[PDB]
Amino acid sequence: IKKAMRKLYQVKAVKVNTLIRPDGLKKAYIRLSAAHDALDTANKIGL
Amino acid sequence: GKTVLSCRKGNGSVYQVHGHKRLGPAKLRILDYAERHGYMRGVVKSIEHEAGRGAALARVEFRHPYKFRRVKELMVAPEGMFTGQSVFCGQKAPLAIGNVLPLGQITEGCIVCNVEAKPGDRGTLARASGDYCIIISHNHETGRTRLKLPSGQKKSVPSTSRAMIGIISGGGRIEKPVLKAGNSFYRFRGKRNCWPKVRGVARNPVEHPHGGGNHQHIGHPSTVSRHSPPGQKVGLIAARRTGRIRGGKAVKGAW
Amino acid sequence: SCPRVQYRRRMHYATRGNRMKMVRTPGNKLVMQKRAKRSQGIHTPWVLGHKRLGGTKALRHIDARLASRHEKSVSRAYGGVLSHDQVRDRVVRAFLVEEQRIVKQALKEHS
Amino acid sequence: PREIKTLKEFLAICSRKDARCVKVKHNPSATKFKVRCSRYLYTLVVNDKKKADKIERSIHPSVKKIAVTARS
Amino acid sequence: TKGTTSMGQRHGRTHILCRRCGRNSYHVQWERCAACAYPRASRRRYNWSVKAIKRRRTGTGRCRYLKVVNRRIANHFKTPK
Amino acid sequence: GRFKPLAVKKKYAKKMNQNKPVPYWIRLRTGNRIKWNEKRRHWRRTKLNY
RNA sequence: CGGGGAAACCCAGGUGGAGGCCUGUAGCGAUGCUGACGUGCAAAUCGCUCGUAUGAUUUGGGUAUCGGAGCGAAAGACUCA
RNA sequence: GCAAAGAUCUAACGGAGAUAUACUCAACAUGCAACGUUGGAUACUGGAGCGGGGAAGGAUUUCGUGCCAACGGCACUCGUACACGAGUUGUUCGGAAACUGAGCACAACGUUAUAUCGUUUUGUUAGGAAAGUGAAGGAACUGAAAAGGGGCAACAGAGAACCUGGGAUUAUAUUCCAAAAAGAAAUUGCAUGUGGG
RNA sequence: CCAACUGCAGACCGUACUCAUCACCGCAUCAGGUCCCCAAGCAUAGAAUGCUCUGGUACAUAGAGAAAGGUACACUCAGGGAAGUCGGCAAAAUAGAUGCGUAAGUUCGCAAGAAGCAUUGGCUCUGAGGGCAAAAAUUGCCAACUCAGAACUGCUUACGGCGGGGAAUCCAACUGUAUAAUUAAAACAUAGGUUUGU
RNA sequence: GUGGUAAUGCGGCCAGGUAACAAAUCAAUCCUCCCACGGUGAGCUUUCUUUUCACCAUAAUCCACCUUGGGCCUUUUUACUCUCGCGUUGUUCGGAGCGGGGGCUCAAGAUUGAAAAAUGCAUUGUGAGUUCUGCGUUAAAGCAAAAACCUGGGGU
RNA sequence: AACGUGUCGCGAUGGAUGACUUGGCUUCCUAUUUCGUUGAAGAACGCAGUAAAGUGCGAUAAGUGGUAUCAAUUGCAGAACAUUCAAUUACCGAAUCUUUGAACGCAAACGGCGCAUGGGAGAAGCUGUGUCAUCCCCGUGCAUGCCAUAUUCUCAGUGUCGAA
Ligand SMILES: [K+]
Ligand SMILES: [K+]
Ligand SMILES: [K+]
Ligand SMILES: [Mg+2]
Ligand SMILES: [Mg+2]
Ligand SMILES: [Mg+2]
Ligand SMILES: [Mg+2]
Ligand SMILES: [Mg+2]
Ligand SMILES: [Mg+2]
Ligand SMILES: [Mg+2]
Ligand SMILES: [Mg+2]
Ligand SMILES: [Mg+2]
Ligand SMILES: [Mg+2]
Ligand SMILES: [Mg+2]
Ligand SMILES: [Mg+2]
Ligand SMILES: [Mg+2]
Ligand SMILES: [Mg+2]
Ligand SMILES: [Mg+2]
Ligand SMILES: [Mg+2]
Ligand SMILES: [Mg+2]
Ligand SMILES: [Mg+2]
Ligand SMILES: [Mg+2]
Ligand SMILES: [Mg+2]
Ligand SMILES: [Mg+2]
Ligand SMILES: [Mg+2]
Ligand SMILES: [Mg+2]
Ligand SMILES: [Mg+2]
Ligand SMILES: [Mg+2]
Ligand SMILES: [Mg+2]
Ligand SMILES: [Mg+2]
Ligand SMILES: [Mg+2]
Ligand SMILES: [Mg+2]
Ligand SMILES: [Mg+2]
Ligand SMILES: [Mg+2]
Ligand SMILES: [Mg+2]
Ligand SMILES: [Mg+2]
Ligand SMILES: [Mg+2]
Ligand SMILES: [Mg+2]
Ligand SMILES: [Mg+2]
Ligand SMILES: [Mg+2]
Ligand SMILES: [Mg+2]
Ligand SMILES: [Mg+2]
Ligand SMILES: [Mg+2]
Ligand SMILES: [Mg+2]
Ligand SMILES: [Mg+2]
Ligand code: NA
Ligand code: NA
Ligand code: NA
Ligand code: NA
Ligand code: NA
Ligand code: NA
Ligand code: NA
Repeated sequence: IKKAMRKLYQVKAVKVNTLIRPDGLKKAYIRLSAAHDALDTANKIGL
Repeated sequence: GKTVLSCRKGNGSVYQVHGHKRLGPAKLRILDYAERHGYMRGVVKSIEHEAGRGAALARVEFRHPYKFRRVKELMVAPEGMFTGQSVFCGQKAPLAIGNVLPLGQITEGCIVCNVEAKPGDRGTLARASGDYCIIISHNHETGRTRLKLPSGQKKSVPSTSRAMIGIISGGGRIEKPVLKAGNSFYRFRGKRNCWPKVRGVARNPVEHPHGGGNHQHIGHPSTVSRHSPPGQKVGLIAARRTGRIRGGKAVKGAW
Repeated sequence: SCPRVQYRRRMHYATRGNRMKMVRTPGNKLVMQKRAKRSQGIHTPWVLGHKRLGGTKALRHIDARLASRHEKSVSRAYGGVLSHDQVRDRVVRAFLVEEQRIVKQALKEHS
Repeated sequence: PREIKTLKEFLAICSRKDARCVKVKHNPSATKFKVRCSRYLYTLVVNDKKKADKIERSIHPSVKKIAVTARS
Repeated sequence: TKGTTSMGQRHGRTHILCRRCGRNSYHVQWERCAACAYPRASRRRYNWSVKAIKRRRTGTGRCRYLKVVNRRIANHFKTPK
Repeated sequence: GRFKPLAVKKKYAKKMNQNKPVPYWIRLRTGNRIKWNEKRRHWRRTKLNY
């Protein structure tokens, strides 16, 4: 997941927390490094 | 009818040995070359109790004959075996308590235990606490030794069979009254599931030949044939005689 | 308003390996903390008496691995395995028994 | 946490590249110089106000001094 | 007392889900399935219950490969020129 | 309780995902015969026992 | 440890905490009311009363032995009402 | 008949759930009975708890908003109901990677018309040749000695490097917190320097 | 060479909630059943029992309300005191602690709490039972409760909780076990004794 | 490699050790309760009440190093000469080395400081409980094992 | 008188009857008609703009390719080669085909763990670039038995011979 974050959004994932939801999907909490802003990345993502 | 209890035990099932805390089989050394031509010198390292056995056990340390290594033997300890004692086993070992010698090298009238019925048996005769054999005579032609077993029978074995000098430790155990059902419970805890005992006449006729009646009674003679099938062979099995033994107690067993 | 505590690690049985101590935190809370198991410490051989050895610590697994070597032995021969008295016994025995053997061999040769 | 008891050892610690920052605590009686290295927080405690004042200056610029206070 | 109270006494489970057939017939202690006899290589099949056989036989699933090869047989394994 | 094998958790997840009512536009369709899910499950009525 | 005693031994007072020992919780049972209820709270429960409560004790989990069979301190008891 | 487990009262607010009217009639004698919340009062549980956490079992019942057709054997504005939308974050906690136990039984062999049978830990499979690589020596190719094949079985035994603070949630937290990491540690695996005697 | 740093990297699954007078089993939100941890104050021997701070709760269909007749983890009753009844069934009774005292029988352990007699409140005091320090057989300071004994003064005998006792006969030695759901016994077991096979 | 008379201090293979084990007694660590004193807030206040209630906290991980108990060394060892001595609540112990003096060591705790006030909420002494730990009787009952890890004996 | 009876008209409750049948049952026939280690049957989990079940399909997932056919599908939405590039249908040669299962690297209430071999990604250092330890991801092979075989592979036997 860290590698794919780098490859898809050109951003550094400093920490990935994961869980499998009770509906069966895996959710990832991804903290970016302080060199990157989560809001700007979310905007480029369209979030 | 249903399966008699004495026939149910043959299945194994819940009636097997309670061996979990047992230290292992107690044996003499392997009858190897060093014991056939010379002697091996050992040191008693510990005297230990094991669940289900009256006699004490000895851990005896020998050197390996062919490798740089130590070999630990587990033996039934004769009375008097102490920690730090040297134990000599073999053809040329001296005559002393705890030493293991071939029966042909042991003087007549000597008291021995842990006796090999066959050479290399590692001990099968006179092992219960307090028990021993007496060497009656040697036949240097046939190479056989005649001995008196604890049961009172006299048996001959090859003079190459090994024996330990002395009597098995722990003697006198059956002299103390048990006094309590709980003490019997703890005694059989380390052996097997065979207690308490329910009399056959207290059972119902479905599960035992002695069962049933409007009084508790065996309605037929309790002496049964040697040829009785399992399930019928209960009671006094192929008894030569019954009743209170008067005068000399005859040696039991076969002729 | 006296407090009552809860198991905080997922094991909720009071075994010798799950002993707990009551701890008051700087936030003024009473919590449970796991008490480490202790090792009985380095001993002489059980067949020789099973006595604690002087100069050796009672270190359990990880602390034994990461501790310095002299924490677990002494500079005398057999240090960490045998006491001083057992060492003296073995030294005197080795010397005396070899002396007896050479004396008897000299006797056999002279005969 | 590790305590450093000599100014020379304190300066050796502060000279490390591992020294991320220097936090300075003014206690009513003493002053505490805490250096945040990679593994350990190293503390020198000084009882002179003037010695502490001289230390709060002349520290390298590459690492930063932090005046620790109560925060919101 | 047998009955209601002893219904309260029943803890655990004799069976869990079987990896092979999915029927909740896998005996936990014996480690074998009461419905399909897993892990024995062949399945359970008894003629005294034709109904169970008709429940489990070929055609009660989706026959995902069987349909394709049946079509290929019906078309005589036709191939492009 | 806390413990479950992931496979059991996935089966329970699929059962949760299935415990939904019928969309109404399904009832508006031309040959429609469905109006209620009829396989709805309440945790108190019937057990899955995974 | 104190007193007697020729000796063997005897008479006290303290210590110590043994026991399938007693009273009594929890626990494990179930004697009587032939009580309640008896289309019940319940296809065996409720109340009071009662047995035992360091042991042949009680209990979780795991594991082993079954239908012409298993298991049974034996009641033809128990083997998912 | 809906009677064990003592119990509710009062005001205000909310609510369609009211102070609901033909003539006469001031209000009683013509809209009763019941609700949820907050405050106050009264009581009970009484730490072997209608307390706070776990296993088994259950599997969304958790949380927020909304809604009262059916269900909650009376009632409801309320709900473990129903609808919509959410929620479970770990180098260190539990498991597994990775222990042995009572035991199990793949292989092997034997038996059986039939393997869907038996043996298989009393150091230990099998008439039984079940070891495949430390080294070297001129980068992966070759090979000594080492007796008894491969697994499984403990979420309370063995084992296991983290713990306080938070103004940090609607619901998770020894799991989240961001350079003053609130912060303080411990511990693996590789690499880089300093120094060594 | 490798022992202190330092640099980077620390994968997988579980994690909501519940664990029960409504979340499990008993067709059900059923007075039945279901393992573990933490466990406060006063009375008191106390995890008995009663009440209480913290936490929790007012959820169990309710209102009105002296018929008979019921059920009760509710009482009382003149005189008599088992005459009732198959049978003292049920109920009543005894009661804590302390001192004194205690028969037959006996495997010498017991029987035994045998049986019985007496006393315990409240106040105000007195005595005894210690630790630390600098004929120390004394000099200071100090803490925890108990036991005993007086004077005075009360009783309407007054919370809870808490054995009735004795003389004999039958049976089984004893503690245990046992017909889940009509039988707990004298039945089974038991230690002890004897026999049999080897 | 190295120091101390010593107890012991410091920088392939083989054999032991930890893991590793029933009970009671008596002391007990944290922790809980109580009491004393002193702060902070609240409550009662017709009348009393120097009062009643609440709170006064310090995690892991490190550094340094004032008792209890166990094992041991060295030294005095006419120590036990006809009532030997030491010690437990308790069943003991001693020329196979008691007791005294001086040391070595282990286990529990103390004390100092770093963490740490920058956090938390609106304080420093005693008495009772409490099994972490220390102290290394029933038995014809004597109360698991292995991985992993530790140390030595030999050899490089 | 009030309950209560009778009869008739009209209502309710309740779903019989009749007509309707894309179903069942039974009989007959035609064939280049009979699955799977090239991994079946069966289990499991997913896939639509909207999608619980069912159907269909498999990360190419209510479907890709092809040949015909010719203007839809349709609850809404969305799309808009027509001389055939259609979310049309029909058929079929090309493809795809998750976790399993005889299931076969070892296990399994574990989306677990290996050996060999090919790859991928890759921080810090090195000249943005390449390179890359540990860690991580993917492909392939690896059960047991049996048969054949080795351009003639490597061995064992106090089995039988035999060197020169
Ligand atoms: K059910
Ligand atoms: K009344
Ligand atoms: K009354
Ligand atoms: Mg996680
Ligand atoms: Mg056996
Ligand atoms: Mg009978
Ligand atoms: Mg018969
Ligand atoms: Mg008879
Ligand atoms: Mg009789
Ligand atoms: Mg008779
Ligand atoms: Mg489940
Ligand atoms: Mg008793
Ligand atoms: Mg009755
Ligand atoms: Mg009968
Ligand atoms: Mg009525
Ligand atoms: Mg109350
Ligand atoms: Mg509770
Ligand atoms: Mg209702
Ligand atoms: Mg719902
Ligand atoms: Mg085994
Ligand atoms: Mg395992
Ligand atoms: Mg863990
Ligand atoms: Mg939770
Ligand atoms: Mg609970
Ligand atoms: Mg109490
Ligand atoms: Mg109580
Ligand atoms: Mg209720
Ligand atoms: Mg009710
Ligand atoms: Mg009267
Ligand atoms: Mg009267
Ligand atoms: Mg009469
Ligand atoms: Mg009469
Ligand atoms: Mg009575
Ligand atoms: Mg008498
Ligand atoms: Mg009497
Ligand atoms: Mg009396
Ligand atoms: Mg009896
Ligand atoms: Mg009897
Ligand atoms: Mg008798
Ligand atoms: Mg008893
Ligand atoms: Mg009895
Ligand atoms: Mg009965
Ligand atoms: Mg009997
Ligand atoms: Mg669907
Ligand atoms: Mg297989
Ligand atoms: Na007969
Ligand atoms: Na078959
Ligand atoms: Na649970
Ligand atoms: Na009493
Ligand atoms: Na009523
Ligand atoms: Na949802
Ligand atoms: Na209930």
